[PDB]
Amino acid sequence: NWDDADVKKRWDAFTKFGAATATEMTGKNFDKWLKDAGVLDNKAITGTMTGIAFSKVTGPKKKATFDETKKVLAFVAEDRARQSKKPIQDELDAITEKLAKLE
Repeated sequence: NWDDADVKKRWDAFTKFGAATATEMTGKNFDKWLKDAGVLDNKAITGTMTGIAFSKVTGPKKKATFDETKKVLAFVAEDRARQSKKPIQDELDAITEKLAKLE
């Protein structure tokens, strides 16, 4: 459960410390964070937005850091949010709000 403040804490940490290779999570593990959350299903969602997101944010298969992470989360949220509603922030708040109770 990423708390309101905790979300900022865990995100911010990446920039403050520069946690590239310091508790790094493989692309598989980050992909897990996405698919298990229900945001990036990779089932009905586009391959365009999702694939290019990873290809842009991380590059290799290992991981990245804060900026790259906020990029991809935005791209994934934007995927379906922007099609119907358009504002990406709406679905990000939704994601954050969903996973708040979705453990």
